[PDB]
Amino acid sequence: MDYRTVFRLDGACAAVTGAGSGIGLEICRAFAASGARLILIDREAAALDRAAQELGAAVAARIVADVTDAEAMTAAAAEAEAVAPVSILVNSAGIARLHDALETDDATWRQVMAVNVDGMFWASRAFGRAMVARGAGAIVNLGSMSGTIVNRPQFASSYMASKGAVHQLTRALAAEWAGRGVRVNALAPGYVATEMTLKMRERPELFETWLDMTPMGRCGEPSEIAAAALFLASPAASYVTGAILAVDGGYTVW
Amino acid sequence: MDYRTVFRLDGACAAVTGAGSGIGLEICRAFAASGARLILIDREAAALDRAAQELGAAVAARIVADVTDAEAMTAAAAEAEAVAPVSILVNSAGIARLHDALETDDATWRQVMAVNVDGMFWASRAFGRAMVARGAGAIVNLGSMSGTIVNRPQFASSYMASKGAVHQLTRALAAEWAGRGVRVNALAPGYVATEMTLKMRERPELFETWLDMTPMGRCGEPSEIAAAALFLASPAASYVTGAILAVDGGYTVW
Amino acid sequence: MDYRTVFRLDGACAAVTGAGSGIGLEICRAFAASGARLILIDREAAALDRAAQELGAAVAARIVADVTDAEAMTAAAAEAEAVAPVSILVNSAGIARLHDALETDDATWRQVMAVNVDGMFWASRAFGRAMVARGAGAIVNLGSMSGTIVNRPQFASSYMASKGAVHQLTRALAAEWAGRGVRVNALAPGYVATEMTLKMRERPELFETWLDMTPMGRCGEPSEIAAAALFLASPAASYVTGAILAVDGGYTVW
Amino acid sequence: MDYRTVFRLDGACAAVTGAGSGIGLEICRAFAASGARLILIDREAAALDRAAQELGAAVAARIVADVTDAEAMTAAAAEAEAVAPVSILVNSAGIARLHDALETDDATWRQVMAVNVDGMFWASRAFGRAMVARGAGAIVNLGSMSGTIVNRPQFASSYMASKGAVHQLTRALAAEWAGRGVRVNALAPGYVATEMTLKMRERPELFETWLDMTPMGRCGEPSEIAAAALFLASPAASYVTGAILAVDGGYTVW
Ligand SMILES: NC(=O)c1ccc[n+]([C@@H]2O[C@H](COP(=O)([O-])OP(=O)(O)OC[C@H]3O[C@@H](n4cnc5c(N)ncnc54)[C@H](O)[C@@H]3O)[C@@H](O)[C@H]2O)c1
Ligand SMILES: NC(=O)c1ccc[n+]([C@@H]2O[C@H](COP(=O)([O-])OP(=O)(O)OC[C@H]3O[C@@H](n4cnc5c(N)ncnc54)[C@H](O)[C@@H]3O)[C@@H](O)[C@H]2O)c1
Ligand SMILES: NC(=O)c1ccc[n+]([C@@H]2O[C@H](COP(=O)([O-])OP(=O)(O)OC[C@H]3O[C@@H](n4cnc5c(N)ncnc54)[C@H](O)[C@@H]3O)[C@@H](O)[C@H]2O)c1
Ligand SMILES: NC(=O)c1ccc[n+]([C@@H]2O[C@H](COP(=O)([O-])OP(=O)(O)OC[C@H]3O[C@@H](n4cnc5c(N)ncnc54)[C@H](O)[C@@H]3O)[C@@H](O)[C@H]2O)c1
Ligand SMILES: OC[C@@H](O)[C@@H](O)CO
Ligand SMILES: OC[C@@H](O)[C@@H](O)CO
Ligand SMILES: OC[C@@H](O)[C@@H](O)CO
Ligand SMILES: OC[C@@H](O)[C@@H](O)CO
Ligand SMILES: [Mg+2]
Ligand SMILES: [Mg+2]
Repeated sequence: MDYRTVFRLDGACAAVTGAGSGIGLEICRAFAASGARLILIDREAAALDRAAQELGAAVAARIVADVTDAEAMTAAAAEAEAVAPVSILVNSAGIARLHDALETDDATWRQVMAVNVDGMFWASRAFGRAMVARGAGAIVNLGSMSGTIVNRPQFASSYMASKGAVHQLTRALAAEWAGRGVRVNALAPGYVATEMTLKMRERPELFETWLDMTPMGRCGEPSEIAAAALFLASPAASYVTGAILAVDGGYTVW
Repeated sequence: MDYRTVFRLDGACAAVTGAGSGIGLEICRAFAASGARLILIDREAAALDRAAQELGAAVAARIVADVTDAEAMTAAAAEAEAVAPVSILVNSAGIARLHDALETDDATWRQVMAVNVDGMFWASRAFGRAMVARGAGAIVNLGSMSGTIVNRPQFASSYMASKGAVHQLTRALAAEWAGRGVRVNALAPGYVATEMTLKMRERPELFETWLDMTPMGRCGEPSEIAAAALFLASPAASYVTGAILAVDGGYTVW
Repeated sequence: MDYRTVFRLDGACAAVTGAGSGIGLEICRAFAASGARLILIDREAAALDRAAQELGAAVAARIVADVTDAEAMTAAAAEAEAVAPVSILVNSAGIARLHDALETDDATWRQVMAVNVDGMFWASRAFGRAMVARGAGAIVNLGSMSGTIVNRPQFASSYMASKGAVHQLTRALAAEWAGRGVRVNALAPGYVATEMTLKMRERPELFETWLDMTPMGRCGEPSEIAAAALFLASPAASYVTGAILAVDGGYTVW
Repeated sequence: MDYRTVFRLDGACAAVTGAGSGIGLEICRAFAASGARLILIDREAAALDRAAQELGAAVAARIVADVTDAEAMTAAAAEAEAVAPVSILVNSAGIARLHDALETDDATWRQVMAVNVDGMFWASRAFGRAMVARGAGAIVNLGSMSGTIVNRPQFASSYMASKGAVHQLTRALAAEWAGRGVRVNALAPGYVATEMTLKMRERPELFETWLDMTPMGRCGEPSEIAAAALFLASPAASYVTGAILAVDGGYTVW
């Protein structure tokens, strides 16, 4: 057993949705640094531009696709497989919409569920197919502490519901594919200091409550989430499947 | 503090989705026996008529409606409020479809999610509005042990994902409405001797595994799930909100 | 089943540890009101007398005993059995001590673990023996939200660990005795307005925080814990075993 | 970050209980291969001699002590602190005794709780002191799937209870010390192929059930547990605290 290289992804090809920004991009950084080749997937093709510049030779392909389009995910997987066997998938496309339950537009509910759950299933089915055939693979899904507990003070019931679905989808596929050598796990991050949540701080009433409810008294940095994703994606996690790993500064402890 | 009557529902009106069959119908029987009036909601006209026939005077209204139709849920709640103030909602409309993940029809995924999760939200938003305005109500959602664990050996990853979402939806609404006096809780049943279920033996490996995986070594009876729903619906559960109550013969203990 | 009577305990005899005060005594009131005879167990002779006086004819026996004295629990079960078959046990004896981890004296940690865990086992083994012989019984343990999450701002790591043990002990005995018809479940109450929490409730630095962390914005009343205990002990809960039921005004939801 | 070294422990000194065999020893190998120096802690050498002949220059001190003796732990930290500041603690001492609940002798119960829970608290209190004073530390507790579910078919209620306590202790200390820069996490391993558990092969009425209940269909190798401990001990887990990480081949998913 070589512990010096057990966390590496040498020789792996990893597809990452949401690759162009935030957590997906930092996960790409981690994976690249660890020897993986990348299939970058995003709907914002210029956020892809940014990523490919940074990741250089580690990029095997850049694919523009909406995860909510099942046909487009099946196509992305066929295109990726033609470049190299995809042995890792990271589902890091996810959105959040603030809404009071009683005032929720039907479209808001459907949009969040479609991206966060359905899109995860479309990508997992598409990319998982060849992993299952090969009897080898690792899937890391971006769940949330929102799949375990309910945020405060803001309301976003569709987010909570979608992340509950993400955690059970993770486990469902872990169970179904364990016998065929594909591991499936989720991260459950707390608040993460992405450009996007850091602006969500023009609102001290929200932000101060978030910090006060986190034992570490801070948001997680994107790299702290990526380092956990790297662990779950690597052979270090060879006996880890169907796990929901909290990376939340202690948020779910209280 | 009259413990002899604290589980009763005299003077309350309960709306029940999926009232026509299985667990929803047994819940109706339990609630009627406990003094409640009933708004029966189901997509099947013939089933509703049978249900109404047996339930007699306890029925305040019967509404043929599809829980996946948001507009129909909103109209059902307006109709019900005209006929009786609804202070209890039971979301027992659910479906289950067997599918191997890699062989899943997109429509199968969508329909399971639509009924199990979106429908529960549409009904909860619709009927919950007036509860929240009055500052009083109780909602009981039919979750599942499938919201907590993954069944074996059969595969139904949409069911698992939908039930993860149901458990978190329950909790999100619990948190949002707690200050306005509306409690929202879920049952997580094990295997229950219903149609949904007894039609699966019908693959003879299934039942023997199920029972071997259940400490009590038997399926639950619908009446056993209904008695638990009655607890959560009643004033006995006045300090219970956002709870997921396992009623599974110990299945999730092992 | 007959729902009008499914929550009743007529014909039953329940042993309750911690019967002299608080939740235990309220559970005794609830069980007596529901038709049960009672075995009162408490280390405080004077408190037990007051309880016995109040509870009247419902009291079959009163046993002055320390749950940490395993030999006394053994004799107490033999004494009770000579008087009536005990078919229900409630383990409500329990203590909380505030201590900072680094400034913890060995004896504080020992005593909390001894009363809360060891004593629950001594009493369960003792009273459980004849239930298992008979093929029928129901046990209800007082766990806590502190078996799931960690209280704030006060520290009491021994209490947290003890309640983590209570929850697993509950489930362990549920699994082991399921085949012999003995259900074993736990309640996980949030803050409750008792003697246990009386002083702390005077300190606003603690109490404001407790209320702000509780979605219902109040402690539960003893009767609201007792009503849930009654449910678990009754035939209504006949398919519930190994469950941990949160009765915490939504505390563990956030 | 950088990701090439984020999993390393160069310049750290780690104290490991149960270091002479099984998981504790494999963790020592993992930590040594990652640049750590080691305080080896176990009850009799060798044990520790053969561990030192193996681990070479990595060993800073070898301390013989009983984790159940609160004074031996306090002393042990003091001795270790004289050789090197200890920035990492791994509580890998643990025992399991088979016993049916109704055939349980008091000393069996007390001993399992004393090694698994009390011993963990004494070690954490003792080694935690200097960490909290230095505002930096990481503690990895060996929990178990047995702290989440109940094993089958064998009975060992003290092991389950003790492991529930380990999970909650881990969390309590995470909450208490979050503000003082000490992270505290637990692993929850499934069955691990230590020499001890490999002897069960051997008893196929046990072993074959164990494998049938594990989605991966095999026990984990000690290195698979150690790689996960290394993750939690390392800067890669800097936003992970109060987490229970399942490493169980999916055991707790079903
Ligand atoms: N506080 C937090 O940031 C937080 C908390 C809990 C969970 N998460 C989860 O972590 C993951 C990463 O989020 P982030 O913070 O990096 O986001 P971000 O705001 O930094 O960027 C969002 C990215 O998702 C992409 N995207 C959105 N919809 C898409 C679609 N349909 N198809 C393809 N790409 C799409 C966008 O183009 C963009 O690049 C998400 O799954 C999120 O749900 C985040
Ligand atoms: N083993 C089990 O049967 C089991 C276990 C755990 C949880 N549950 C859940 O409990 C609930 C009750 O189901 P059941 O077990 O009685 O199954 P069942 O087949 O006996 O009854 C299903 C009922 O839901 C109704 N329904 C379906 N779609 C509807 C729609 N769109 N609008 C209105 N009504 C609709 C059907 O008409 C029928 O009356 C479901 O939510 C189910 O997911 C069932
Ligand atoms: N905030 C709360 O009140 C709260 C919340 C969650 C869980 N709980 C748990 O509920 C249970 C009951 O608490 P309560 O509110 O009634 O507390 P209380 O202090 O009001 O009553 C506790 C009773 O237990 C008895 N007792 C203590 N040690 C004993 C021993 N060694 N042997 C026999 N009897 C003993 C005491 O004499 C007293 O009569 C306990 O297990 C407690 O941990 C309490
Ligand atoms: N199947 C498994 O191996 C399994 C499953 C779940 C959890 N765990 C947990 O993993 C951890 C390590 O297990 P393992 O497989 O290495 O066990 P092991 O028996 O192989 O080694 C355990 C070590 O603990 C030491 N120890 C025992 N009592 C001690 C005491 N009183 N003082 C000091 N040292 C003592 C022993 O000397 C031994 O070296 C334990 O905490 C165990 O509870 C193991
Ligand atoms: O949108 C704020 C909250 O609901 C989470 O999605 C954290 O981003
Ligand atoms: O797919 C699991 C199924 O058997 C149950 O949900 C219905 O009984
Ligand atoms: O610290 C948790 C415990 O003391 C509570 O029951 C409050 O009294
Ligand atoms: O440490 C041994 C552990 O695997 C026990 O659960 C065996 O019963
Ligand atoms: Mg919380
Ligand atoms: Mg299980």
